[PDB]
Amino acid sequence: QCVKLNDGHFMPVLGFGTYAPPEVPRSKALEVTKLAIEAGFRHIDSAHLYNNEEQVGLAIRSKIADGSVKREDIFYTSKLWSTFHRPELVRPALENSLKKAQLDYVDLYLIHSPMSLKPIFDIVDLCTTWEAMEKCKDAGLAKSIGVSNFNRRQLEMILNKPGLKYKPVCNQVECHPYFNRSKLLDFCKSKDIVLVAYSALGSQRDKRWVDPNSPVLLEDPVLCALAKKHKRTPALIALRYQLQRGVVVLAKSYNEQRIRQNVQVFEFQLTAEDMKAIDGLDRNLHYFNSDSFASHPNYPYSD
Ligand SMILES: NC(=O)c1ccc[n+]([C@@H]2O[C@H](COP(=O)([O-])OP(=O)(O)OC[C@H]3O[C@@H](n4cnc5c(N)ncnc54)[C@H](OP(=O)(O)O)[C@@H]3O)[C@@H](O)[C@H]2O)c1
Ligand SMILES: CC(C)Cc1ccc([C@@H](C)C(=O)O)cc1
Repeated sequence: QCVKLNDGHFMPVLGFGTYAPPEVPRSKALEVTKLAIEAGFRHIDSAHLYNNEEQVGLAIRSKIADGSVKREDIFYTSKLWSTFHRPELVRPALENSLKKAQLDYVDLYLIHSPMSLKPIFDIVDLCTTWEAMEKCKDAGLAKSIGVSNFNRRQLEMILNKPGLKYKPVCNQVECHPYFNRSKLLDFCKSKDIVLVAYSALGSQRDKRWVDPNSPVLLEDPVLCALAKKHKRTPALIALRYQLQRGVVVLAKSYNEQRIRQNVQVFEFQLTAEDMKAIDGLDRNLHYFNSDSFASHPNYPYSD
Protein backbone atom coordinates (compact mmCIF):
# COMPACT_ATOMS: atom_id res chain seq x y z
CA GLN A 1 0.00 0.00 0.00
CA CYS A 2 0.87 3.69 0.05
CA VAL A 3 1.21 6.48 2.57
CA LYS A 4 -0.37 9.91 1.98
CA LEU A 5 2.27 12.66 1.92
CA ASN A 6 1.73 16.05 3.41
CA ASP A 7 1.13 17.56 -0.15
CA GLY A 8 -1.68 15.11 -0.97
CA HIS A 9 0.34 12.77 -3.23
CA PHE A 10 0.76 9.11 -2.33
CA MET A 11 4.03 7.22 -1.85
CA PRO A 12 4.26 3.40 -1.92
CA VAL A 13 5.63 2.18 1.41
CA LEU A 14 8.12 -0.37 -0.07
CA GLY A 15 10.66 1.08 -2.49
CA PHE A 16 13.27 -0.54 -4.77
CA GLY A 17 16.84 0.67 -4.22
CA THR A 18 18.72 1.03 -7.54
CA TYR A 19 22.31 1.83 -6.44
CA ALA A 20 25.07 -0.63 -7.38
CA PRO A 21 28.78 0.11 -7.34
CA PRO A 22 30.72 0.77 -10.62
CA GLU A 23 31.95 -2.84 -10.88
CA VAL A 24 28.40 -3.84 -11.69
CA PRO A 25 27.70 -3.17 -15.40
CA ARG A 26 25.25 -0.37 -16.07
CA SER A 27 23.07 -2.85 -17.97
CA LYS A 28 22.16 -4.69 -14.78
CA ALA A 29 20.14 -1.61 -13.46
CA LEU A 30 17.82 -1.98 -16.48
CA GLU A 31 17.36 -5.68 -15.97
CA VAL A 32 16.75 -5.57 -12.21
CA THR A 33 14.46 -2.53 -12.29
CA LYS A 34 12.28 -4.38 -14.71
CA LEU A 35 12.35 -7.47 -12.43
CA ALA A 36 11.41 -5.25 -9.44
CA ILE A 37 8.37 -3.81 -11.18
CA GLU A 38 7.45 -7.37 -12.28
CA ALA A 39 7.71 -8.52 -8.66
CA GLY A 40 5.34 -5.75 -7.55
CA PHE A 41 7.59 -2.79 -6.56
CA ARG A 42 6.02 0.56 -7.52
CA HIS A 43 8.42 2.97 -5.78
CA ILE A 44 11.90 3.17 -7.43
CA ASP A 45 14.68 5.16 -5.75
CA SER A 46 17.47 6.63 -7.86
CA ALA A 47 19.74 9.79 -7.93
CA HIS A 48 22.05 11.69 -10.22
CA LEU A 49 24.94 10.31 -8.21
CA TYR A 50 24.07 6.71 -9.03
CA ASN A 51 24.85 7.00 -12.77
CA ASN A 52 21.89 4.76 -13.66
CA GLU A 53 19.04 7.10 -14.41
CA GLU A 54 19.17 6.27 -18.10
CA GLN A 55 18.72 2.54 -17.40
CA VAL A 56 16.25 3.01 -14.59
CA GLY A 57 14.09 5.34 -16.71
CA LEU A 58 14.29 2.94 -19.63
CA ALA A 59 13.14 0.09 -17.31
CA ILE A 60 10.12 2.18 -16.19
CA ARG A 61 9.33 3.13 -19.82
CA SER A 62 9.76 -0.44 -20.93
CA LYS A 63 7.19 -1.65 -18.36
CA ILE A 64 4.78 1.13 -19.40
CA ALA A 65 5.21 0.18 -23.09
CA ASP A 66 4.41 -3.51 -22.54
CA GLY A 67 1.24 -2.66 -20.63
CA SER A 68 2.39 -3.86 -17.19
CA VAL A 69 1.98 -0.46 -15.46
CA LYS A 70 0.92 3.06 -16.29
CA ARG A 71 3.16 6.04 -15.44
CA GLU A 72 0.78 7.09 -12.67
CA ASP A 73 1.29 3.63 -11.04
CA ILE A 74 5.04 4.26 -10.66
CA PHE A 75 6.63 6.51 -7.96
CA TYR A 76 10.10 7.51 -9.19
CA THR A 77 12.57 9.46 -7.01
CA SER A 78 15.74 11.24 -7.98
CA LYS A 79 17.99 13.44 -5.89
CA LEU A 80 19.92 16.68 -6.31
CA TRP A 81 23.61 16.04 -5.79
CA SER A 82 25.53 18.29 -3.36
CA THR A 83 27.56 20.11 -6.08
CA PHE A 84 24.21 21.58 -7.30
CA HIS A 85 22.95 23.24 -4.11
CA ARG A 86 23.34 26.81 -5.40
CA PRO A 87 19.73 27.78 -6.24
CA GLU A 88 20.42 28.57 -9.94
CA LEU A 89 21.71 24.99 -10.47
CA VAL A 90 18.74 23.12 -8.94
CA ARG A 91 16.23 23.25 -11.79
CA PRO A 92 18.87 22.47 -14.46
CA ALA A 93 20.07 19.43 -12.40
CA LEU A 94 16.49 18.16 -12.18
CA GLU A 95 15.89 18.80 -15.88
CA ASN A 96 19.04 16.85 -16.57
CA SER A 97 17.93 13.85 -14.51
CA LEU A 98 14.54 13.94 -16.36
CA LYS A 99 16.37 13.98 -19.71
CA LYS A 100 18.52 11.00 -18.71
CA ALA A 101 15.41 9.03 -17.60
CA GLN A 102 13.38 10.36 -20.51
CA LEU A 103 10.49 11.12 -18.10
CA ASP A 104 8.30 14.23 -17.94
CA TYR A 105 8.40 14.47 -14.14
CA VAL A 106 9.78 12.72 -11.07
CA ASP A 107 7.30 11.77 -8.34
CA LEU A 108 9.88 12.94 -5.77
CA TYR A 109 13.01 15.05 -5.85
CA LEU A 110 15.20 15.20 -2.74
CA ILE A 111 18.12 17.27 -1.64
CA HIS A 112 20.51 14.27 -1.47
CA SER A 113 22.50 15.60 1.45
CA PRO A 114 22.92 18.78 3.56
CA MET A 115 26.68 18.71 2.85
CA SER A 116 27.33 21.29 0.11
CA LEU A 117 30.26 20.70 -2.27
CA LYS A 118 32.12 22.99 -4.66
CA PRO A 119 29.94 23.45 -7.87
CA ILE A 120 36.27 21.03 -1.56
CA PHE A 121 33.25 22.04 0.58
CA ASP A 122 30.89 24.94 -0.27
CA ILE A 123 28.84 27.14 2.01
CA VAL A 124 25.26 27.51 0.70
CA ASP A 125 22.08 28.67 2.43
CA LEU A 126 19.96 25.51 2.04
CA CYS A 127 16.84 27.60 2.51
CA THR A 128 17.61 29.12 -0.89
CA THR A 129 18.15 25.60 -2.29
CA TRP A 130 14.76 24.76 -0.86
CA GLU A 131 13.07 27.76 -2.50
CA ALA A 132 14.50 26.50 -5.80
CA MET A 133 13.03 23.04 -5.06
CA GLU A 134 9.65 24.65 -4.38
CA LYS A 135 9.81 26.32 -7.80
CA CYS A 136 10.40 22.79 -9.39
CA LYS A 137 7.26 21.48 -7.75
CA ASP A 138 5.37 24.59 -8.97
CA ALA A 139 6.61 23.97 -12.53
CA GLY A 140 5.46 20.30 -12.48
CA LEU A 141 9.03 18.92 -12.73
CA ALA A 142 8.58 17.15 -9.36
CA LYS A 143 5.19 16.13 -7.92
CA SER A 144 6.71 16.14 -4.44
CA ILE A 145 9.89 17.48 -2.87
CA GLY A 146 11.84 16.35 0.18
CA VAL A 147 15.26 16.04 1.80
CA SER A 148 17.77 13.31 2.58
CA ASN A 149 20.35 12.83 5.35
CA PHE A 150 19.04 15.84 7.31
CA ASN A 151 19.14 15.82 11.06
CA ARG A 152 16.47 17.39 13.30
CA ARG A 153 18.15 20.77 13.41
CA GLN A 154 18.66 20.88 9.63
CA LEU A 155 15.08 19.83 9.01
CA GLU A 156 13.85 22.60 11.41
CA MET A 157 15.82 25.16 9.44
CA ILE A 158 13.60 24.52 6.44
CA LEU A 159 10.40 24.14 8.47
CA ASN A 160 11.09 27.50 10.11
CA LYS A 161 11.98 29.39 6.90
CA PRO A 162 10.08 32.68 6.44
CA GLY A 163 7.49 32.29 3.66
CA LEU A 164 7.88 28.50 3.31
CA LYS A 165 5.55 27.27 0.63
CA TYR A 166 5.92 23.46 0.80
CA LYS A 167 7.18 21.37 3.70
CA PRO A 168 9.50 18.49 2.74
CA VAL A 169 7.27 15.43 2.35
CA CYS A 170 10.00 13.13 3.68
CA ASN A 171 13.47 12.86 5.05
CA GLN A 172 15.32 9.82 3.60
CA VAL A 173 17.97 8.66 6.08
CA GLU A 174 20.10 5.70 7.15
CA CYS A 175 17.77 3.56 9.30
CA HIS A 176 17.83 -0.10 10.42
CA PRO A 177 17.77 -1.96 13.75
CA TYR A 178 21.37 -0.90 14.57
CA PHE A 179 20.57 2.82 14.00
CA ASN A 180 16.82 3.06 14.30
CA ARG A 181 16.50 6.88 14.45
CA SER A 182 13.67 6.73 17.00
CA LYS A 183 13.87 10.32 18.17
CA LEU A 184 14.18 11.67 14.63
CA LEU A 185 11.31 9.40 13.51
CA ASP A 186 9.13 10.86 16.34
CA PHE A 187 10.01 14.37 15.30
CA CYS A 188 9.14 13.61 11.62
CA LYS A 189 5.81 12.04 12.73
CA SER A 190 5.01 15.21 14.76
CA LYS A 191 5.37 17.19 11.51
CA ASP A 192 3.66 14.75 9.12
CA ILE A 193 7.02 14.21 7.38
CA VAL A 194 7.66 10.58 6.31
CA LEU A 195 10.95 8.97 7.28
CA VAL A 196 12.25 6.78 4.41
CA ALA A 197 14.88 4.28 5.48
CA TYR A 198 17.91 3.38 3.34
CA SER A 199 20.46 0.68 4.24
CA ALA A 200 17.48 -0.97 5.90
CA LEU A 201 19.19 -4.34 5.14
CA GLY A 202 22.48 -3.20 6.65
CA SER A 203 23.96 -1.46 3.50
CA GLN A 204 26.03 -2.83 0.64
CA ARG A 205 29.10 -2.56 2.94
CA ASP A 206 31.08 -0.70 0.24
CA LYS A 207 34.78 -0.41 1.17
CA ARG A 208 34.75 3.31 0.23
CA TRP A 209 32.62 4.17 3.26
CA VAL A 210 31.86 1.12 5.47
CA ASP A 211 34.20 -0.56 7.90
CA PRO A 212 34.20 -4.36 7.08
CA ASN A 213 34.55 -4.97 10.83
CA SER A 214 31.11 -3.47 11.45
CA PRO A 215 28.40 -6.01 12.48
CA VAL A 216 26.62 -7.61 9.58
CA LEU A 217 23.00 -6.70 10.22
CA LEU A 218 21.47 -9.75 8.46
CA GLU A 219 23.48 -12.12 10.71
CA ASP A 220 22.14 -10.56 13.83
CA PRO A 221 21.03 -13.38 16.31
CA VAL A 222 17.76 -11.62 17.22
CA LEU A 223 16.79 -11.10 13.58
CA CYS A 224 17.71 -14.70 12.82
CA ALA A 225 15.59 -15.94 15.74
CA LEU A 226 12.63 -13.86 14.59
CA ALA A 227 13.05 -15.16 11.02
CA LYS A 228 12.98 -18.74 12.40
CA LYS A 229 9.93 -17.98 14.54
CA HIS A 230 8.03 -16.51 11.56
CA LYS A 231 9.59 -18.90 8.92
CA ARG A 232 10.68 -15.82 6.96
CA THR A 233 14.22 -14.39 6.50
CA PRO A 234 16.23 -11.86 8.48
CA ALA A 235 15.84 -9.37 5.59
CA LEU A 236 12.06 -9.71 5.72
CA ILE A 237 12.10 -9.16 9.46
CA ALA A 238 14.18 -6.05 9.00
CA LEU A 239 11.83 -4.62 6.33
CA ARG A 240 8.66 -5.47 8.23
CA TYR A 241 10.01 -3.78 11.36
CA GLN A 242 10.18 -0.51 9.37
CA LEU A 243 6.67 -0.78 7.99
CA GLN A 244 5.21 -1.34 11.47
CA ARG A 245 7.07 1.80 12.77
CA GLY A 246 5.35 3.89 10.05
CA VAL A 247 8.67 4.16 8.14
CA VAL A 248 8.71 3.79 4.31
CA VAL A 249 11.44 1.32 3.51
CA LEU A 250 13.82 0.85 0.55
CA ALA A 251 15.43 -2.47 -0.32
CA LYS A 252 18.15 -2.84 -2.89
CA SER A 253 18.64 -6.21 -4.52
CA TYR A 254 20.19 -7.09 -7.91
CA ASN A 255 19.32 -10.77 -7.43
CA GLU A 256 16.14 -12.10 -9.00
CA GLN A 257 15.22 -14.37 -6.05
CA ARG A 258 15.74 -11.73 -3.40
CA ILE A 259 13.89 -9.08 -5.38
CA ARG A 260 10.82 -11.37 -5.40
CA GLN A 261 11.31 -12.41 -1.72
CA ASN A 262 11.37 -8.78 -0.61
CA VAL A 263 7.71 -8.04 -1.57
CA GLN A 264 6.68 -10.77 0.91
CA VAL A 265 7.04 -8.08 3.50
CA PHE A 266 3.28 -7.50 3.10
CA GLU A 267 2.44 -11.13 3.89
CA PHE A 268 3.06 -11.35 7.65
CA GLN A 269 3.29 -9.23 10.74
CA LEU A 270 5.35 -8.88 13.87
CA THR A 271 3.91 -8.82 17.40
CA ALA A 272 4.62 -6.10 20.03
CA GLU A 273 7.18 -8.43 21.68
CA ASP A 274 8.92 -8.98 18.35
CA MET A 275 9.08 -5.22 17.77
CA LYS A 276 10.51 -4.59 21.29
CA ALA A 277 13.21 -7.24 20.61
CA ILE A 278 14.19 -5.45 17.37
CA ASP A 279 14.04 -2.05 19.14
CA GLY A 280 16.56 -3.45 21.63
CA LEU A 281 19.24 -3.78 18.89
CA ASP A 282 19.72 0.00 18.54
CA ARG A 283 23.39 0.86 18.93
CA ASN A 284 23.97 4.23 17.27
CA LEU A 285 25.61 2.52 14.34
CA HIS A 286 25.74 4.29 11.00
CA TYR A 287 27.40 2.05 8.40
CA PHE A 288 28.41 5.11 6.32
CA ASN A 289 31.35 6.28 8.44
CA SER A 290 34.08 7.94 6.40
CA ASP A 291 36.50 10.84 6.71
CA SER A 292 34.98 12.15 3.46
CA PHE A 293 31.67 12.97 5.22
CA ALA A 294 32.66 13.29 8.86
CA SER A 295 34.92 16.33 8.41
CA HIS A 296 32.20 18.38 6.63
CA PRO A 297 30.93 21.42 8.59
CA ASN A 298 27.27 20.30 8.01
CA TYR A 299 27.85 16.55 8.59
CA PRO A 300 24.48 15.47 9.99
CA TYR A 301 25.78 13.04 12.55
CA SER A 302 27.71 15.80 14.40
CA ASP A 303 24.44 15.42 16.16
N1 LIG B 1 19.74 8.93 0.36
C1 LIG B 1 21.03 8.45 0.46
O1 LIG B 1 22.02 9.11 0.79
C2 LIG B 1 21.18 6.97 0.21
C3 LIG B 1 22.29 6.31 0.72
C4 LIG B 1 22.35 4.89 0.58
C5 LIG B 1 21.34 4.16 -0.07
N2 LIG B 1 20.28 4.90 -0.61
C6 LIG B 1 19.17 4.26 -1.37
O2 LIG B 1 18.67 3.15 -0.60
C7 LIG B 1 18.85 1.94 -1.47
C8 LIG B 1 19.00 0.74 -0.48
O3 LIG B 1 20.09 0.91 0.49
P1 LIG B 1 21.46 0.15 0.27
O4 LIG B 1 21.91 0.33 -1.11
O5 LIG B 1 22.35 0.62 1.37
O6 LIG B 1 21.08 -1.40 0.47
P2 LIG B 1 20.08 -2.31 1.35
O7 LIG B 1 18.68 -2.09 1.02
O8 LIG B 1 20.52 -2.03 2.76
O9 LIG B 1 20.64 -3.79 0.96
C9 LIG B 1 21.96 -4.28 1.39
C10 LIG B 1 22.19 -5.68 0.68
O10 LIG B 1 21.11 -6.45 1.06
C11 LIG B 1 21.10 -7.48 0.07
N3 LIG B 1 19.67 -8.07 0.12
C12 LIG B 1 18.59 -7.51 -0.47
N4 LIG B 1 17.55 -8.30 -0.24
C13 LIG B 1 17.98 -9.37 0.48
C14 LIG B 1 17.34 -10.51 0.99
N5 LIG B 1 16.01 -10.74 0.83
N6 LIG B 1 18.15 -11.41 1.65
C15 LIG B 1 19.46 -11.17 1.88
N7 LIG B 1 20.12 -10.12 1.40
C16 LIG B 1 19.34 -9.20 0.73
C17 LIG B 1 21.39 -6.89 -1.28
O11 LIG B 1 22.32 -7.71 -1.96
P3 LIG B 1 21.85 -8.37 -3.40
O12 LIG B 1 21.90 -7.26 -4.41
O13 LIG B 1 23.12 -9.37 -3.62
O14 LIG B 1 20.50 -9.08 -3.13
C18 LIG B 1 22.02 -5.55 -0.86
O15 LIG B 1 23.32 -5.29 -1.44
C19 LIG B 1 20.03 2.26 -2.38
O16 LIG B 1 20.05 1.28 -3.46
C20 LIG B 1 19.66 3.68 -2.78
O17 LIG B 1 18.53 3.64 -3.66
C21 LIG B 1 20.18 6.26 -0.48
C1 LIG C 1 25.98 11.62 6.15
C2 LIG C 1 26.39 10.82 4.92
C3 LIG C 1 27.02 9.52 5.41
C4 LIG C 1 25.14 10.55 4.12
C5 LIG C 1 25.29 9.98 2.71
C6 LIG C 1 25.33 8.60 2.52
C7 LIG C 1 25.47 7.99 1.27
C8 LIG C 1 25.48 8.87 0.15
C9 LIG C 1 25.62 8.33 -1.27
C10 LIG C 1 27.06 7.72 -1.36
C11 LIG C 1 24.52 7.33 -1.67
O1 LIG C 1 24.92 6.17 -1.85
O2 LIG C 1 23.32 7.72 -1.95
C12 LIG C 1 25.44 10.26 0.31
C13 LIG C 1 25.37 10.83 1.60
